[PDB]
Amino acid sequence: MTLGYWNIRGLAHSIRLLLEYTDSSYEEKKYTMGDAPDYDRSQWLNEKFKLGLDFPNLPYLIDGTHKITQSNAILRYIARKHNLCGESEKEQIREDILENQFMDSRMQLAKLCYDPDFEKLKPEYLQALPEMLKLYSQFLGKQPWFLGDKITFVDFIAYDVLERNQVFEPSCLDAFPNLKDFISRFEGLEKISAYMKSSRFLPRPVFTKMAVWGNK
Amino acid sequence: PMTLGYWNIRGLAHSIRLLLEYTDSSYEEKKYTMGDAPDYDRSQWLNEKFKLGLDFPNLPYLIDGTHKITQSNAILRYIARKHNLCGESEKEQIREDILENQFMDSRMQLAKLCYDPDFEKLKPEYLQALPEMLKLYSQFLGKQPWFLGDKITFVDFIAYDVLERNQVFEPSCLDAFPNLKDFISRFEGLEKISAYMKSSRFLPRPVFTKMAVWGNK
Ligand SMILES: CC/C(=C/SC[C@H](NC(=O)CC[C@H](N)C(=O)O)C(=O)NCC(=O)O)C(=O)c1ccc(OCC(=O)NCCCCNC(=O)COc2ccc(C(=O)/C(=C/SC[C@H](NC(=O)CC[C@H](N)C(=O)O)C(=O)NCC(=O)O)CC)c(Cl)c2Cl)c(Cl)c1Cl
Repeated sequence: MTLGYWNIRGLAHSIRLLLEYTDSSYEEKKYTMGDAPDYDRSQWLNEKFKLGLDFPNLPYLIDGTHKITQSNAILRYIARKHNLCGESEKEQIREDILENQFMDSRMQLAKLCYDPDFEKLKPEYLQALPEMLKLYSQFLGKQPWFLGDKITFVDFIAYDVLERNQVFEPSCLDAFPNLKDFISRFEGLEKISAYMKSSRFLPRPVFTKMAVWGNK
Repeated sequence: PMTLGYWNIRGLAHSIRLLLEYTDSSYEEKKYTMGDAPDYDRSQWLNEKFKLGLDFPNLPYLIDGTHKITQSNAILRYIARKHNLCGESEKEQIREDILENQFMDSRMQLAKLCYDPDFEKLKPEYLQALPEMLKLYSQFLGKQPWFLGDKITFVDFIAYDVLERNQVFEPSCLDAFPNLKDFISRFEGLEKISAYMKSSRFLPRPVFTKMAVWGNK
């Protein structure tokens, strides 16, 4: 099993954490991006079209005969294999909603951090952020996990998005104990804890070299 | 009984509307009208956004009895699971997932272009990049009638919208790809689709919101 991605956190964080939790056997291919102004992508470009991928992209997962692209598709593949999915209709709906909701959240932060105008844009982001966090908080309520009593793939997505907001602005979650408690819970999982004490753990840089925030 | 909420445009509800039609679903639409520039008034929505019991209030939304769903893809999946319009084998599920997200990327690229003040300048570039993404969809589809194989599924609804709106942007974009052109025809030719397309309820334009540079009307 091989995981391909840039040498940064980005869209692979959740996948890495999931492979770890699932005691999956895998190897990473980690491409290096260059700096400004050329942002050299040589190693990736020389192999992008040589992997058998239907829609070449980063991240990618090669598992035996299956070749997958699209972060969410990759997460879902792993998830289905390890019974880490919503089961009831209601759980599936929630799963679907959150998967997409969290992608919107991811992207709002990414759009900010890659905008030349970052500093003029930040306070807006930060003023808006509590509103979204609040919805997440209220959704989660007193459940340990997003779907209920059981951990599922979306919690991996949730962790990444929420935690990185905490890294962006360390106080952002202060108004939401259940979200702080969620992060702790995630981090406290045996496997997660042990990963986190390994050299493979890759929490930063959050974004690519092209970012204005998180490029380092 | 079921209620579909969205702005009074094509946008992200096109695929949903077409799926509800195909499935002979009983539904009503709640159509919100955005105001024109420069204010782009959102009050019609905003006045009820937080009164619908939605966990994460947004457009589009689907109210189905006691299920309250937001997120376009979630809505599609919900409908699809009800009507056997999903991938079944593991391999089918993988492909469904990939395409769902791939077409979202495609959708977003076109929207980014279409809402950029630099549209004019940026268009040729989009047009130059387009056959490469379109080729990948053509390759993927191959000789299959539908994206997952011999059975129509939700992703074909997404595919239709994305591909067809590219054809609206640039009518010749699909020329090099017989299979894609045939896919379009086939989708359009589905009984319930064909009929809907002839109705006064069909809403193919405007493509985007009032704030768009292109497709605003
Ligand atoms: C780490 C940084 C990262 C780079 S990773 C490296 C890169 N890979 C890569 O990009 C892979 C991405 C892929 N998708 C994946 O794997 O996941 C790489 O190097 N690759 C190698 C090569 O060689 O290529 C990074 O920066 C990054 C980059 C890209 C992306 O994602 C790309 C993308 O396009 N993703 C799809 C969109 C996902 C997220 N969606 C959104 O954020 C919001 O979506 C939309 C918003 C508006 C909009 C419209 O204009 C329509 C308006 S509708 C009315 C509106 N409702 C909504 O907005 C609802 C949206 C919701 N999601 C839904 O679907 O329902 C409204 O009025 N609402 C009401 C209200 O009150 O709010 C127009 C009609 C549209 Cl169309 C959309 Cl889609 C990512 Cl993620 C990252 Cl991180």
